[PDB]
Amino acid sequence: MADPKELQDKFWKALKSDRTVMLGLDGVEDGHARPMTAQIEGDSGGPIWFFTSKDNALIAMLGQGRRVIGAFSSKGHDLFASISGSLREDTDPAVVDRLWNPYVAAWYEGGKDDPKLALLRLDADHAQIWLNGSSLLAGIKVLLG
Amino acid sequence: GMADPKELQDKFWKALKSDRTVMLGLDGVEDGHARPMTAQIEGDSGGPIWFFTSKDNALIAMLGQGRRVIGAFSSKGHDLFASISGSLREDTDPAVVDRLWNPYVAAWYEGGKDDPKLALLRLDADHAQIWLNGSSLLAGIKVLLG
Amino acid sequence: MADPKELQDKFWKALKSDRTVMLGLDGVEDGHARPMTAQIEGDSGGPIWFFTSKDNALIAMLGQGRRVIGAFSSKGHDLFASISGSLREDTDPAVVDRLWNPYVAAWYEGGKDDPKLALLRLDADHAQIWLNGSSLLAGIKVLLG
Amino acid sequence: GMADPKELQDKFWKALKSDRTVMLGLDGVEDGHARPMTAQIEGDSGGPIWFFTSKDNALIAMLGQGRRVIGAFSSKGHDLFASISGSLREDTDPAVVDRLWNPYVAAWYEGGKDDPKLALLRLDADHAQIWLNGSSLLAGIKVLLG
Amino acid sequence: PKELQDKFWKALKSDRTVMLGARPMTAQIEGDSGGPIWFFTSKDNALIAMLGQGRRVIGAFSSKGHDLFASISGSLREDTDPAVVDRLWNPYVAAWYEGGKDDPKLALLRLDADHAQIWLNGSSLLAGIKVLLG
Amino acid sequence: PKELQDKFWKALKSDRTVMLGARPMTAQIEGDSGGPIWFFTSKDNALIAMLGQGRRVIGAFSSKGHDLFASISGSLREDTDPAVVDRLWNPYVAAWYEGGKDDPKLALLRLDADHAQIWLNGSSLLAGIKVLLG
Repeated sequence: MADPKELQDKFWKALKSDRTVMLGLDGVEDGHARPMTAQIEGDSGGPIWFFTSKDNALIAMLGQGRRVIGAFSSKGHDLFASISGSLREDTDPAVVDRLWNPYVAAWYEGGKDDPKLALLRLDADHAQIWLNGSSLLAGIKVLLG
Repeated sequence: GMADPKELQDKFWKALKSDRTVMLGLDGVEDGHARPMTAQIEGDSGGPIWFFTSKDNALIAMLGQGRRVIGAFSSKGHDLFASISGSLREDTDPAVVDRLWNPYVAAWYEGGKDDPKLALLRLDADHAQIWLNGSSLLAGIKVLLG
Repeated sequence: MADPKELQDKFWKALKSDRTVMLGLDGVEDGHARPMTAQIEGDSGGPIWFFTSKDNALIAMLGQGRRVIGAFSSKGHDLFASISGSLREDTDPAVVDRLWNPYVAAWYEGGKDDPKLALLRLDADHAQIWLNGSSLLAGIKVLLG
Repeated sequence: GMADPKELQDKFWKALKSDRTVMLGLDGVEDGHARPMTAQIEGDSGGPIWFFTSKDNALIAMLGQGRRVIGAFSSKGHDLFASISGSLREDTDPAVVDRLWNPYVAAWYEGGKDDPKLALLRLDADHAQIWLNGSSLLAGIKVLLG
Repeated sequence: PKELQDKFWKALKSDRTVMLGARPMTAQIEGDSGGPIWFFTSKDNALIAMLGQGRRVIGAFSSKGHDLFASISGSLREDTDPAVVDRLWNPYVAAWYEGGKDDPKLALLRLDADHAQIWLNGSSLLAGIKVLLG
Repeated sequence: PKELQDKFWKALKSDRTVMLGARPMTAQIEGDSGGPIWFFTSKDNALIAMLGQGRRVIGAFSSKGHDLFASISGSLREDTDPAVVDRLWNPYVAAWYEGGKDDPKLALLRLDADHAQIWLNGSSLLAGIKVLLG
């Protein structure tokens, strides 16, 4: 039997390189799935973190946690994933500190202590994963003019 | 220019037509039945957005006259992301089946167009939110070489 | 019925944009299929032309014509094609003149009148074409750690 | 550096493993039976290069102890082209079938590994000629703007 | 000639980054072809104090696929004209300024380019190297 | 700092084109990291007569995906040393010269770079725009 560790490994690798997850919240933003850049600590396992601003629309609507579905595809479209879990704000200075880098620093005027800095977390309990391979159709012979 | 609705709509339809995969979920529900499906359109722009599927797809029995859905789309290179809002229903119109028929779709059905286990869904698209993936130049770092 | 005009059109479009054909000659160069940049006049129909140098190894071996098989793929691998026909030299000044452009000019010191300039032609009678689409495997649900 | 055999061999195996499609033809013949097949290798480098196929593939009945073949390969982006010379034969070794088995291959066979219409070809690769697709800068053209 | 120049504007319009001198900046042009080339920046940028009336600049541009390289020569000056700022404004430009169009840290530079040298860069198959495979 | 500089050499080693000034040229470096940066050209190139002992040059480099931009400052001079030409030689370099290593129209320039400023360019999601679809 093929154990599911291999799929979960392909998913985490893909998420760490490609990053974008389209986050849809039921009853907020018309359910529109907005793309945000995921950051994870290490190579595998959540939580999935998203750097944002305090004036982001979702922040007022999350409360203690709002259930979400994340639409993920690898760049190149070899893997699609539906990620389910809960989204909430968790602007934890220690987490910010650990995830901080020059790319994240670009998005803030004041750096780590920028009052407009907010961090969202996705606690993903499960995901559905579809591999997308190529398939060659049958060869058709044609006279060339 | 690049941010106007006409250029964005044009890029969207161009990417959708060549890349096709839309992650479709039923709006306003517990289990959205989110899954990736292959978009097809007649022509180069404009809906409806059609999806070939099996009669036993979880979504089908929930649709009726049409249910509101969100379709999460990304181009293959990740240069464009689109969230598509619209109404989804089954419209297995033989004439539409004929026009949209191609060898790729042919491959999925052993029984062909007469396959009893065939369904064609139409997404009558209302609007889309479109996000282009741009770039951010970081602060320069002067370094010595050798 | 799907008429074969559509396939032949996809092939010619792909050949005109992507250009590279891997040309294998039986009994010459160990049968190695060498990539060369194809040029065609107009959007469709052969002959398929290849700019080269007079000191190219194949030139001495072609004679009046040597049968070839061209391996072609679109950039992105959505179409594969096996092209059969005959390859020969045909350094026709009038053809050179018609196919000439700044990209071809880059490859020659003396331009059109460079004595080292040679042109090969492939008279393709037929091709076998395989479309290569994507296929989504069945979704697998996984608990995320 | 980039033109040395080790770097070129490394790029080849990397491209072959991710892109897979090789156009295989029988060397020294009238009808080469050229067709695109999916290369698989165990590990990240080194042959044999394995190809899953149907027992009714035209090549199979011609192979015997092995026949010399040429495999025309290109990376997906067209940055590398490789012409692979080697010997091709059938080696439907159950143990190899097991190791190379994956859901993509699984998809092609309704009967699975026990499918009577299953064959596994091995290309024992001897050498390859590798052509990188570089670039040529044209002569500059000074122009007025406005 | 005209086809070549069009190729340059199309690339500049989609890829935008020009190395002006010495730093990369994001170009914007109104319409498909022709200048002036506009650069949104901040008042605290080094070049502003150095430009004055308008100084001579050299720009290094390449397309994203490296299929075109261009050397742009022109006159660079500040032209923070509210009229142009309104026309050029969009949600993307708006994202760089906390204070919108009236953000006191906003500045706009216009580059009036006179000449350019454009080197196209075609793909080219390199020499075939034979390698024993293991 | 060290990681950033390595990223620049890797990009330069794979993408090669540097806009030195004003024209694009193909860089070559021996090993993974560090200079000198070598440029194969011809004796009839304009810069050769202008370099003499070695002149100060500014180079504009960008990675092929535009994920890194670099401003390179250094000393450029001719150094057509047969010893280096032999080490740097390969079938690709050989393709530019009808006369091989002894081609009288061959020249080699070395750029001794002292400093560089490197701007990384990350991808960034732009503002979402709502559009009615037809």
